[PDB]
Amino acid sequence: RKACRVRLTNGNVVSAYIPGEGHDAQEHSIVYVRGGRCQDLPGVKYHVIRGAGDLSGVVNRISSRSKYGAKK
Amino acid sequence: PRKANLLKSLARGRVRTSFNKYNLFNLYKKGGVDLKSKSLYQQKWTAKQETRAYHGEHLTEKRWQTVFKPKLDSVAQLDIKETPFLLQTFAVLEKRLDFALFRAMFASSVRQARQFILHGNVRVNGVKIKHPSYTLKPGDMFSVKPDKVLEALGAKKPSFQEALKIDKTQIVLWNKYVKEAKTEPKEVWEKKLENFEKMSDSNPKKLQFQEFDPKWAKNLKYHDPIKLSELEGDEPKARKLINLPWQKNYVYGRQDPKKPFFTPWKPRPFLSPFAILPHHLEISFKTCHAVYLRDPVARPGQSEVISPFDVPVHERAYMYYLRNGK
Amino acid sequence: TCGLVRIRLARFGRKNSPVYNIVVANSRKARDAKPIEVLGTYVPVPSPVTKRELKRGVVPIKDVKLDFDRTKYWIGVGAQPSETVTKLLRKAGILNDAWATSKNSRKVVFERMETL
Amino acid sequence: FSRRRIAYPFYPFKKLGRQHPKKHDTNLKTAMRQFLGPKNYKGEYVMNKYFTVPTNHVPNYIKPDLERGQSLEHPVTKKPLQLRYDGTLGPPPVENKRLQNIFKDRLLQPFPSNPHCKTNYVLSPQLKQSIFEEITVEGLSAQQVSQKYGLKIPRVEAIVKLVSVENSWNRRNRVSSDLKTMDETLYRMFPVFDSDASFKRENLSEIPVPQKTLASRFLTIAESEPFGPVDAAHVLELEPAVETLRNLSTNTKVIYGELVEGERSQYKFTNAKVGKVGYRYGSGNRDNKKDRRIGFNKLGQMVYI
Amino acid sequence: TIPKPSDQVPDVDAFLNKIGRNCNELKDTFENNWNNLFQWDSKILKEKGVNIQQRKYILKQVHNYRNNRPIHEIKLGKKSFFGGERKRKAFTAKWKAEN
Amino acid sequence: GKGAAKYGFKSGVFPTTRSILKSPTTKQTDIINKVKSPKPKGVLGIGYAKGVKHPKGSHRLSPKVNFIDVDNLIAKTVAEPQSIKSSNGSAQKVRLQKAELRRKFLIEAFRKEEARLLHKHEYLQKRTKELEKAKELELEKLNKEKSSDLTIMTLDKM
RNA sequence: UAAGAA
RNA sequence: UUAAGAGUUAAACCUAGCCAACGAUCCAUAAUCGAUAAUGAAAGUUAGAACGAUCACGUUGACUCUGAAAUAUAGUCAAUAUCUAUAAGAUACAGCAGUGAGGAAUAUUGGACAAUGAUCGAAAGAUUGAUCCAGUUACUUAUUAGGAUGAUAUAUAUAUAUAUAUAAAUUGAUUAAAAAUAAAAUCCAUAAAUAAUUAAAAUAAUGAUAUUAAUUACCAUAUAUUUAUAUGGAUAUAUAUAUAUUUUAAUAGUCCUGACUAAUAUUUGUGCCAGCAGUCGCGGUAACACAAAGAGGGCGAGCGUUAAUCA
Ligand SMILES: [Mg+2]
Ligand SMILES: [Mg+2]
Ligand SMILES: [Mg+2]
Ligand SMILES: [Mg+2]
Ligand SMILES: [Mg+2]
Ligand SMILES: [Mg+2]
Ligand SMILES: [Mg+2]
Ligand SMILES: [Mg+2]
Ligand SMILES: [Mg+2]
Ligand SMILES: [Mg+2]
Ligand SMILES: [Mg+2]
Ligand SMILES: [Mg+2]
Ligand SMILES: [Mg+2]
Ligand SMILES: [Mg+2]
Ligand SMILES: [Mg+2]
Ligand SMILES: [Mg+2]
Ligand SMILES: [Mg+2]
Ligand SMILES: [Mg+2]
Ligand SMILES: [Mg+2]
Ligand SMILES: [Mg+2]
Ligand SMILES: [Mg+2]
Ligand SMILES: [Mg+2]
Ligand SMILES: [Mg+2]
Ligand SMILES: [Mg+2]
Repeated sequence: RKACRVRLTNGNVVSAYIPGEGHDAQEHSIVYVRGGRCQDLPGVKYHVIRGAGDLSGVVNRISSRSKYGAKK
Repeated sequence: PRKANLLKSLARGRVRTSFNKYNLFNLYKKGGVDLKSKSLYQQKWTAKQETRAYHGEHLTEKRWQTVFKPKLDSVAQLDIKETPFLLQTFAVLEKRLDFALFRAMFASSVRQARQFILHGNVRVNGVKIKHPSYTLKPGDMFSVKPDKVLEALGAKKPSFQEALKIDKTQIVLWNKYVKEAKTEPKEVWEKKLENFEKMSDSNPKKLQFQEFDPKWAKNLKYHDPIKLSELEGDEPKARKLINLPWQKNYVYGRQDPKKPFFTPWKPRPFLSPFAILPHHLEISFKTCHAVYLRDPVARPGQSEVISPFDVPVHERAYMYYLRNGK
Repeated sequence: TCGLVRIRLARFGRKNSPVYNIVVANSRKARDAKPIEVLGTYVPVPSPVTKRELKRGVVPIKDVKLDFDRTKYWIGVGAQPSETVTKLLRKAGILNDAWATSKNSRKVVFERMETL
Repeated sequence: FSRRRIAYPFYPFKKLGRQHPKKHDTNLKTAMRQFLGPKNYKGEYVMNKYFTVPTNHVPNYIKPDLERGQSLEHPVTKKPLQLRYDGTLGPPPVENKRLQNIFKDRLLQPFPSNPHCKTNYVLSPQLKQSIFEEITVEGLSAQQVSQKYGLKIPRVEAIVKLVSVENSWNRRNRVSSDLKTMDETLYRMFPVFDSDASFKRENLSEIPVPQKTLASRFLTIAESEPFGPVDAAHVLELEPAVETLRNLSTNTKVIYGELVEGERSQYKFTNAKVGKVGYRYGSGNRDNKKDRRIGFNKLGQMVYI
Repeated sequence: TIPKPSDQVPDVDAFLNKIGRNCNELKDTFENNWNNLFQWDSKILKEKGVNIQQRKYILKQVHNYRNNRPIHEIKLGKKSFFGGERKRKAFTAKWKAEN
Repeated sequence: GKGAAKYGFKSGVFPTTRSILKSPTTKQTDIINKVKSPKPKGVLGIGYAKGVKHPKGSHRLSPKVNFIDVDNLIAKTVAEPQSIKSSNGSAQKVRLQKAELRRKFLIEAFRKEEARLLHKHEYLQKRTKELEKAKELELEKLNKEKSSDLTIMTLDKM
């Protein structure tokens, strides 16, 4: 499972799941974090938003594009 | 409003507020709404699906949920059969102008009624109303432009090309009949009288007939064959070139090709299955006027909300819309 | 206008659709603040008249609701009407021509008529 | 349990067998074609029972259950037809017994699944003229016209107004030939209201059911007390139900303003009372809310109340 | 009605010169006609190219002339020499120091 | 907005209606007699008892109610010119017309308020004495022996 | 005018 | 002392009281409320953005003058931070625009005082970033965003069940497997445009909005009570006058289809991987759950999702 530790602007450091088939997250990347846990990963209680910040939308996404930051 | 999409799908089989032929078949083959073997949610969903397909389909779900009323209105007779209270589930839509026009039979559909309203062809007790959501109160007289009503209720006006091809076929059949009559008038008279015997008096021709001579076949005249290629594009020519006993000096369906309907006016096909006289309107067809008497009510054994679905379906739909589908 | 107590119009309604309360207000409070009293309503848009009814000769109607007895009380104790309210009250018969001005100062086609 | 259910006909029809690779057909389409019958060169379905309007004041409503979905008839002799194995239309091998003895109530039932929807009765022009003459000339009150002809009073008043409009239109030669043909073909489609019949005349003792009564309330009283409609009306704090029928069968000071030449409008001042007149302060704003109040101007323009 | 040209205001040019507010540049849009000055309404002036303030001022002064009231130039109020009240203390402080 | 149900479902508020006459008048004998009545004592007492002394700097009795004499109120609030007239000038005429209109309206308001208060008292007395009869008629009409009462079991002796 | 479900 | 009570503030004398486990004192947190909004069957709960009511503050603190009322957005002194004019100076945008920062996130350095108010003036009038309009923004709510008809194309031959043949016939499939009356074509509209007028917001006059709304499809008038036929100005034509009298459409996303939970017409790729997931859970070669095609079910100028409130 692809995850990342993220320090938020309010100072809290959280573990966020990275959804989608492939991601381009790397140290010092700017991300946007919403609620929603990864059920099978204990301690990871947040999701990263695909298509926002430095995290690109899923490549060659056809279905549910809005959930994965993909353009038509 | 919703964009009309697949309103007449045979596979879906939803019944619409429309005199459409496909709508007629959907109504015919329906039977009843099957509620057996279904959970309560599935029953309510099926009921909502069918009944909203009929009652006010062009309204969005959220707008319909806003205009839905839990109140159901009925009359008690002071002077026995059970009052179907829950057929009033969609009574509130019946005071809308677009539904009043359809129930008055001034439009072929609620959709056509909306368009007739939006194009300025409708009036409510004098004043032109261009808003289908307009709601009538008891006693309000509304009216439609008679040409719009005649077009909604009449048959489609054919184009020149189609009418010309039809008239070519008319000529061919007339000539074939004339040849058959001329060659062997004995058998033709025999068949004519036998058919007159077979048919019912309901036909006007039987009453007129109630009201051999070799000279008869001498009156029948062939009709010259027409080729449309040379006759194409000239309506004044084809008008004078067609002369038949039934249609005289005009191409088929276009006696006066400046009116918006089949010009020798005949009712639209498949009109009788949907010809229903409402209990909450008085309709004058000569003037294309109507009066909205009252909001529809339920009385013992009857509901004035015209619908093709039984009381259980409306019960389930009412349960759906009471709780917003919870 | 002058004085602490003033009869004026307070704006209500939507943009491009003004309606007004005729109100007795403190001179300092905001135009749309809750006043001392709401004396009536005023719709500045005339009631539409049909073209045939214009041929008949009706005049469009501007609707004013008003508590006459209380308005006379407020005029009595010294409240000062505004210019628009002064026009409204002069044509209602509450105030006479002494409240007219030089700019506002003619043949009468109709006469102020009171009905029940 | 629920799945998608393609709305196949509930009655037997011949389904597609082997199909030519390029037919590209559906069973629903074949069912519709069999229901409709052959289409003319004129785009007509003469063989379908419902294609043509009736003419004898007996509506031709659908009966897919009585007739087993067999909608075809000979247009001239009106005798039933069926589709034989060879693709021709001929007489049924056996005659239906459900299509001759049809309950008279069923003939006025537009929809086979809703017994409670029935068509209304058209009034003959003679009866409408009679009612118009009675109300307008002889000055008979609408109550006694309603009783005489067995018609609800709002219907009587609507008839009066509609006949007045018809009289104007006839005086102006505005009723064209097409309108008269349409009116008379529509009039011959519906049953004719009969004043004399007891079951065809409208019930004249209907009152709205108000919310107050709808709740069931019960009173325990001595075993022999009389308790009539008036006592019941007293208990529920309502007028008795007979005064409701009786009442259903049946000042402010204003000042118009001085108009002078050149003034485009007049002022009328309606007397009111402080504490009841005005636009209230801090009233609920619904313009951004789902129940925002929409009204219509005296010119029929949609406005925001 | 169209009033009478007076000896104080013979020509439309005289009228414009008397009312002032730099409407002297607006002498061309009129054809120097008394009728044009006294019949053109707000919409006509707007079409001709008169700005909002100019046409409103002209209509006011035309009305005054119609009802026999003087048409002498009312000047638009100006700020004080020491700025407006909100900026007066700062301006006077800097002005007295610099002089 | 369910609170609006408490006020006839009217959303928003009006300013409270001011009273034209801010104290009871002299032509209102009910209030005058009520205030000038003996004051009760005991559990519902109003004031200091016979032997109890009130605080040193306080007043034993509530302040004296000052009833309005509407004739005097008019006389002092709006008096007419004691000089016969001056009748010159233009603005002087305008001011004279305005003053007489204001004065007329103010007397009319004061006296109509007086009349309305006294009329209200008369109407309320009539309403009380009409209800006190309707109620007694109803109670007695529920005393006419009904024949059906013979079917209600009774044990009057016990 | 008070519905439950996994 | 105050207009005025009171350990309110100052002074003196006394008495020994006062509050507190039904929660004192202390600490933290927070502007408060409604005939306002949300929600619910309701009691209630939530919000306190908008509309209105009340309070407090105008960079921070104390004091003073005037005043009926001020610790005033005033003045004095001090603190903080900037500008210059370098002074017992000025400024402090929580007024309107606007900028930077912080943030997931909240707009024009707009027009007019025409209307309603407010200030000054005897008036004429002047001023008004109040206010009224417009701009930006699906943030919210409406209304519109096209109806009727429509399964073929060629041939040949006062009646009417027209009948023969030759072509073709997209995706899926071989019949209850459909996509689909959906397309296309046909008929008839209206919007927009184009021209003519053109009210109302305001009158004594003044209109920012404003390329106004609305109406008429050449223009009037003359009678009927919107539909009419007439009289007269247009109108090119052909040859004053028979004639007609602008043009004219159609533009939807987004989620989902194992159960909860509406979605049966099936297929392909992957193979406890890649991934999905609100809960149960799915994925190990036969995946209705992953990624997709076909078909299907919702809601719809929105749909989903996260954060929250109520139930
Ligand atoms: Mg998904
Ligand atoms: Mg003054
Ligand atoms: Mg299901
Ligand atoms: Mg000056
Ligand atoms: Mg003391
Ligand atoms: Mg002390
Ligand atoms: Mg505590
Ligand atoms: Mg705080
Ligand atoms: Mg709170
Ligand atoms: Mg607020
Ligand atoms: Mg705010
Ligand atoms: Mg302060
Ligand atoms: Mg600041
Ligand atoms: Mg401070
Ligand atoms: Mg600012
Ligand atoms: Mg930032
Ligand atoms: Mg102004
Ligand atoms: Mg400005
Ligand atoms: Mg294929
Ligand atoms: Mg597979
Ligand atoms: Mg799933
Ligand atoms: Mg999937
Ligand atoms: Mg698909
Ligand atoms: Mg919307």
